[PDB]
Amino acid sequence: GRNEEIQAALRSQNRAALQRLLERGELDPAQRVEALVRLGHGGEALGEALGALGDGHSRDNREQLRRQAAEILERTPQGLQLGWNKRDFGGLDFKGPTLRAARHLGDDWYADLELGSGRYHGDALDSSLLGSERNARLTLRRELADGFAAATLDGSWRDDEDRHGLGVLRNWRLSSRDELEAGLDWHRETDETGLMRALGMRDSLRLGGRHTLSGRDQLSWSLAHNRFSTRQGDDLGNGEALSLEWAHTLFFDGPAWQLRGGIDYQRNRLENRVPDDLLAAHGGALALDGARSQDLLQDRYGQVYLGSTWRRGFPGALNRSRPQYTWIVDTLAGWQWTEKEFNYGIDLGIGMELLGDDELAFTFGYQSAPQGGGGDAGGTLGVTYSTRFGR
Amino acid sequence: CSSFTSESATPLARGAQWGLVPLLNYSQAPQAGERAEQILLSVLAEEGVRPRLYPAQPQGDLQLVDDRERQQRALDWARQQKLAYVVTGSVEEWQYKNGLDGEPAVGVSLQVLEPASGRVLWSTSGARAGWSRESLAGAAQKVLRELVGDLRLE
Amino acid sequence: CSSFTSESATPLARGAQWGLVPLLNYSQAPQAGERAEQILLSVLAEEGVRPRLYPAQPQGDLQLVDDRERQQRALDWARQQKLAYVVTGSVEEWQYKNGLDGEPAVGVSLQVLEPASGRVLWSTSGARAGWSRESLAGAAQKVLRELVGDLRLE
Amino acid sequence: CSSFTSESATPLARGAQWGLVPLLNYSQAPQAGERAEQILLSVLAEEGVRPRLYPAQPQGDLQLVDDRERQQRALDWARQQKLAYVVTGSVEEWQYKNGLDGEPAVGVSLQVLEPASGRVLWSTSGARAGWSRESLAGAAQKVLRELVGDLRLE
Amino acid sequence: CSSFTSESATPLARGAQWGLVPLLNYSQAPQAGERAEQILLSVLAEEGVRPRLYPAQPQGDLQLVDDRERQQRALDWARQQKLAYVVTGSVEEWQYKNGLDGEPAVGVSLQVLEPASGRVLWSTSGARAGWSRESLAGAAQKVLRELVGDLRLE
Amino acid sequence: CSSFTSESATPLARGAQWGLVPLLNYSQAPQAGERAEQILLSVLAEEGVRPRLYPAQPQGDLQLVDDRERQQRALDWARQQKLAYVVTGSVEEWQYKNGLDGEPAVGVSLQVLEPASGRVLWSTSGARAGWSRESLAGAAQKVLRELVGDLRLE
Amino acid sequence: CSSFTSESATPLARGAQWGLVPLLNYSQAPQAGERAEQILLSVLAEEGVRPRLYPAQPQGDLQLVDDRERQQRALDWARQQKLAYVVTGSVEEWQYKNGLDGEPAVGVSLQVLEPASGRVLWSTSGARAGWSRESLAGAAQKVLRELVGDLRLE
Amino acid sequence: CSSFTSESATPLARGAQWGLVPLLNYSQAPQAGERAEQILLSVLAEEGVRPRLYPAQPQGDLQLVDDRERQQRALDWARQQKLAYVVTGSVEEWQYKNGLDGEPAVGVSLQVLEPASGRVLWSTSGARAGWSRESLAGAAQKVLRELVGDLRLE
Amino acid sequence: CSSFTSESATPLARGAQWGLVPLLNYSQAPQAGERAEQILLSVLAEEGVRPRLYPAQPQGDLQLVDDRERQQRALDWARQQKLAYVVTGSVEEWQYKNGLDGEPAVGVSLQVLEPASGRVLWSTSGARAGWSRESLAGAAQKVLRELVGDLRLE
Amino acid sequence: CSSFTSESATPLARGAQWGLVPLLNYSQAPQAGERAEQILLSVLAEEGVRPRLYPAQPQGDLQLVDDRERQQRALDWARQQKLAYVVTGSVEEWQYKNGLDGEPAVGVSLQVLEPASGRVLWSTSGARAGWSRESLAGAAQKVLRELVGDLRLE
Repeated sequence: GRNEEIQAALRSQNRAALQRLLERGELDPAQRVEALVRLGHGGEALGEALGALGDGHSRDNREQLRRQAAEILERTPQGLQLGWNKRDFGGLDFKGPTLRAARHLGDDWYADLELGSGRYHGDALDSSLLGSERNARLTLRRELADGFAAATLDGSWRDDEDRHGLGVLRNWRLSSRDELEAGLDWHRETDETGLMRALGMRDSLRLGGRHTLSGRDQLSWSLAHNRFSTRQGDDLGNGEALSLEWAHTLFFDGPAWQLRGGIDYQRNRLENRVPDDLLAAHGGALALDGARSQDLLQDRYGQVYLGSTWRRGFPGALNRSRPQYTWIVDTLAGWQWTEKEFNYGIDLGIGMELLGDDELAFTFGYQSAPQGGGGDAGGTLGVTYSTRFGR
Repeated sequence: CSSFTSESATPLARGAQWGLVPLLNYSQAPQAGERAEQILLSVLAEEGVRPRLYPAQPQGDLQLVDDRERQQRALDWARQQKLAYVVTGSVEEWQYKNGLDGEPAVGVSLQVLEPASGRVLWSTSGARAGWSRESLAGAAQKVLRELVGDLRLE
Repeated sequence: CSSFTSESATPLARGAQWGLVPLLNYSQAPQAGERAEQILLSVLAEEGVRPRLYPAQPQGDLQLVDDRERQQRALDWARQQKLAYVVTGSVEEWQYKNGLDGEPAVGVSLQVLEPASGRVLWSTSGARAGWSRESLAGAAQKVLRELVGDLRLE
Repeated sequence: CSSFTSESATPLARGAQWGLVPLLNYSQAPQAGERAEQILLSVLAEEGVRPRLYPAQPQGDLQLVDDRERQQRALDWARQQKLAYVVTGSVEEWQYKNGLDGEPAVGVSLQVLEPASGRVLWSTSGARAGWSRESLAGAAQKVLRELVGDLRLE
Repeated sequence: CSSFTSESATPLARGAQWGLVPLLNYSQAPQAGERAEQILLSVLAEEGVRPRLYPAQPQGDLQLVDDRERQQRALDWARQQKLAYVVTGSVEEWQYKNGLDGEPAVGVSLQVLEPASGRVLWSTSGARAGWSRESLAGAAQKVLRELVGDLRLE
Repeated sequence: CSSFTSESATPLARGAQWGLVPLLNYSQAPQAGERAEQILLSVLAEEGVRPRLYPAQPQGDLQLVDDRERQQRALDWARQQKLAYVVTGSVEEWQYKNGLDGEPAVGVSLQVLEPASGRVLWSTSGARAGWSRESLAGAAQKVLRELVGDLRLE
Repeated sequence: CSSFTSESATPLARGAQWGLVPLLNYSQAPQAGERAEQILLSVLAEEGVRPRLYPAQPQGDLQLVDDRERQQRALDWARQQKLAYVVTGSVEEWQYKNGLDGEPAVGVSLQVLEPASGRVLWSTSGARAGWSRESLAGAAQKVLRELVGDLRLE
Repeated sequence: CSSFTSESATPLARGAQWGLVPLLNYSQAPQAGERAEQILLSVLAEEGVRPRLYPAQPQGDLQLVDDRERQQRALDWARQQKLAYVVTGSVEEWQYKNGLDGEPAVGVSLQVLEPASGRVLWSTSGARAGWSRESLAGAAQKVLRELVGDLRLE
Repeated sequence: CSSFTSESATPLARGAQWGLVPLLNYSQAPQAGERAEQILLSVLAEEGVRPRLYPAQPQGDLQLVDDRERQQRALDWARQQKLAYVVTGSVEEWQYKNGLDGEPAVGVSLQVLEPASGRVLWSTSGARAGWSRESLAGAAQKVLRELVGDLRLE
Repeated sequence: CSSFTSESATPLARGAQWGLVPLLNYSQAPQAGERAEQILLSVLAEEGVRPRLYPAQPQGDLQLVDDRERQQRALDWARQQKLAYVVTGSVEEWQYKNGLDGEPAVGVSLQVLEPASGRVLWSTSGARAGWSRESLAGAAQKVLRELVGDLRLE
């Protein structure tokens, strides 16, 4: 037959056969979109999918087109988002508005702009010197035949000291079941501790991979070597970080139910003493008394956790991928053997479509033992309104 | 999201001899007129109206598919039996949309005619884009309830 | 999400000779009328009602013979056998939706007639769009239970 | 995104004998003219206008039948009947826009003609696309209401 | 995710001459009635019931022989053998979901008939949409176990 | 994830003349009954049962030959000899499931018949949805081992 | 991820006249039986068993020449030659898992028949779903090594 | 991922007059036997063996001619030439596995026969896969080198 | 991203008897020449040039009349009319490049000839790949405005 | 990312009566030989060589063109014209590699023949997979410049 050969070409990843079938215009719209995804053109895939989802075509073509468009929008959303976020790191938080925009600037280039202002309200910080933090991050992602390459330009202008960082990432796909990722970081934002987030940068060389051990099981690992310095360019200590996670899916949707279990370990060689300029006494912004080097960066950190997630799409995402509303219930139980403390956390969220092709999302997060919190509980609070670019 | 036309007509008598003529399926969903008629018989019964259904006839030819022909062939029937009122109408939309939400979209128009003269005494149109978690039959039932609900009966 | 019509008629009599006439299939799912018939036989039995089923009179080409005509033959049979009531109706929706949730969607109308005259003594329509984890037969059973559950019997 | 023309003509008289002639479907959606005619009859009734409907005579092969010719036959009918005004029009767009939005897009032109001369006494057109949560029938109803509402009947 | 109807009939006698005729396949899955019968024979054996199976009726053209025609030709055999009871049923759903999880969905009705008169003594319906890692046969086994387990045999 | 029925019958004698007759393939996987029998023969060999296999017979078009016909001839052959017991069964499911996981799903019924009378002495049904990295043949082997394991022999 | 049955039979003698007859291919993979035969030849030679091979003969028609027909002819040949044992078997699975980068899944049964009587002396089944980077031939070789490895030779 | 069988037979003599006959292609890849024969000829010469090739014949009707009978004709040629050893074998797998890595999978069985009697003097099977950045011909060459390398030559 | 040639010929008098003959469509978009001609007529009139349009040729065979031959016949007409100048051109590109941006790509060549001698007094080519949110008609308008603007009109 | 063979022959004479017979097209790109011929003619002129082109011959069936025989015929033409040298060659690869960022891959072999006897005086091969943002014609031009550049001429 002919349709049988088309299906065989689609299944076997015969790039030449897909190219021929696509040029000669003998594929259905869903088959065309599938071939476009297989051949590496994601933007043209999205365009052809969104331009064919109408009454003119037949049943199950509309279904496959809708599903493919939704999954592509999940991977590479197009739209604008306004929101306000509160992240408590434990005794220290960072509030402020955010603005995220993303779109395909051409068929093979994806742009992601994320602007955000904010302020630090923390007991251990002199927030007067740490004025309003204006953050702007541009990420140009180039799609490749066997993965993608991305370059990020993020900057954080502040009265204390401006930070200008650059990051390059290259993701490889060895097979449908294996992916590898290598990336270089230079003067980038941190999240290890609230103090490090507010007063620190990171130069890091990172390796990682994601492996599909079965249809419902995925294994993810990451190896990193990080160098930490203050925003003024004074060393805080280097180290290596290891992460490993196993995710088991019980239901893929309706709602999606996933169980995860993983282990995170970090070992760092801290400097003998924190730089004096950072201390509040010497015209610095570290209001913590004593200011032991562990507070900025822990020499040893470890945790093994089990988690369960129930979700309908992703509330707070740039594009809503489910009909008319989304929600997430994510729970994590952790055992920090380095701190002899059990970490419990829940992440809640809900989204709703207001005017059409949009989403007003509210997200809440709680975490009893944030890393570097020192016994103080962390959490997250956010509200976002997202609108989608597309027909 | 729904839209309904509100009529400025005189209220119609509750206690009366009502008929029920088949509806016109101007939507491209097959058999949607019959589903609308069944849900309309149920919805009218909720308001104390029990119309007399038109007796069906054999269909052995392809020319007996025009809904207008059947509707006239039933209007004359209503004339013979001397009914006071005759409920009919048309189905404008009967489908799930093809967007991300895929909500049910129903559009139905309802008419009440005088069988002898054939004059239109009532005419209302209702449309609804329901919830993505709502069924098509449920959306049609809601639209028909609001159309029959606003019907002025005394 | 579900919706049901609330009939405003008089209670019927449980202790009577109930018939069961085939249900019309206005949905596009094949043999959905038969599935509704079986689940309705099970659901009525749960409420102390045991209808007498309808004899074969085996039909010819199924796709050519009209559903309404088989139903009319069934009402004729019920008229000869001196049945008190006949439960019948139609199926409006019987399918899993094609959206991103794929939930079951069922819409059915239930009608109780007097076999001789044919007057509609009861008419309720129910619709449901269930959970993604729910089966089509389960949703149909739920809708039929609610319709029969609201049936007023004495 | 909606746009409506504003005519500069003198107003028409509500207290006159109106007619209703079929709308010309220049959109590629089949049977959109009849759907627009039903929603227009409902919308006119909201304004207090009760047009006399053309008589629907049978035609030949339904595949090849021109809309202008049927409209002309109905104009001669209205001219025979001494109708002061005749409401008619056309559909330029009747569809959901392609994409995940499921966006209805309706474009309708409304014309009022003096049957004797055939002269156009009124002519306005409207369009509406940018509302993804509503249905096609709802959008058509809103457009027709805006057109009829701007008719400024006196 | 399952639902079952509860019968309101008198308990039956375990120590009786049970039969077993074909189950009607109103689902779209081929040979679903035979699979359901095999799993039902296994399930009844769990409950201490060993029914006499209908004989293999020789047939040349299976298409001409309807499923419930076969059921009738088996009920006559049950009548000749003077069996006290006979287990009958139908398959309404036998399929995996058309989604990412492909959960099994099964719906089966079970009826116990009196072979001589043909009266229905028991009628229960059960439906299940199981877990993602579940077989169709396992879901059918669970449904049939729940149906047979509610017979309240003596 | 598996499911097995527990026969409530007396154990059968290991030290007897066993036979094996072909399984009935009600699954839509071609030649699944032969694979099931081939694995079942090895599984029975673990427990010390060595049934005599039915002889091969010539045929024409295997598609036109009913499975139950061959099973009946095999039962006739078993009755011709002094076989105390005959192992039989049927395959309900033999496939890799549909969905992103694609795990093996096997469902098999195991029955023991008395060749002289044809009476069923044992009847158990097993089903399994195995690990995604498990093979279909391995899952069938596990199911048949559990079914034969539950066939306690004294 | 593999599974193998463990026979309880008495050891066979390595110092005997062995034979090999073709393997039944109940898998739907073409020519899988011949591949299994070659790999079984290699695996048997590894253990010191050198079976004389059946004489091939081209098939006049593929449909007429069945698998079991050819196997019976080979058994007749082995009977003519007065061999002590005939090692044989069947292929139940020879395929990669559906999708991209699916692992190989091999299911093979191994039998040793007495050529004179034709009774089974040995019967083991093995199944394996291998690594994603593993070949079908390698998985079949591992399965056949384990099956032949467990074969008790003395 | 690779796997090889190790023969227990005695070593063969390099100095004798070796032959080479075409390989049996039980893989579905066209002309894989010829490619394997060419690469095997190259690999044997690396060790020091210089087999004489089997002379080809006119095509005529090779469709009727199967691999086994053609190999038997080659063996007749070999015995006519008085060759001590004949290298032969079969191809079980010759393909790129489905996936995004273009991974080659090769399965080759290598046999050495004695033309005087036809008995197998050596028989090994090798398989290779999982090397994504490797050519199919390279994998075949590596497997054949390993098999020819293990062939103990004095 | 646009590109235009700079013609070095002498200025041409604006106050003369201009003519317009059809453009040659070498782009694969049907009727691109007619659209370009309409837009060029609008653009020329904006600059004060009002060419006499060629007559509508009654072409019995549209396929027979090559655009070059139509242009030649129009040149013959222009010679018959004693026109001072004749404007023509060609369309090299008229399409949306699509992908995701859908930007319009328009390429046209403008020629002014002396009809008596047939010489080319003016020759210029322009190309534009406009913005993503641009229409094809707008891009063609911009290109033709640039080309006609570059004419050195007295 | 290219590779070129370096001839070991003696340089030829730039000043001589050269020819250019057509190139063989062993790639699957239609008319790649002609494109290579034009680019080679341009590249030779850059080096000072100005070959005499062969005369076009009448052509019948274009699908039956045998490049070898036509090249040979051009070689006789060169012989009758008394040309010292003839430049020829072949096109092995002329295509864009599949997928995203498909770079142009061009492979050309250049040969300088002696028409007096047909002896090959020069033979080199070049291949280039160019930059992703490179054209096929540009890659061919670069390959031919390298090939003709290394052609030592004195």
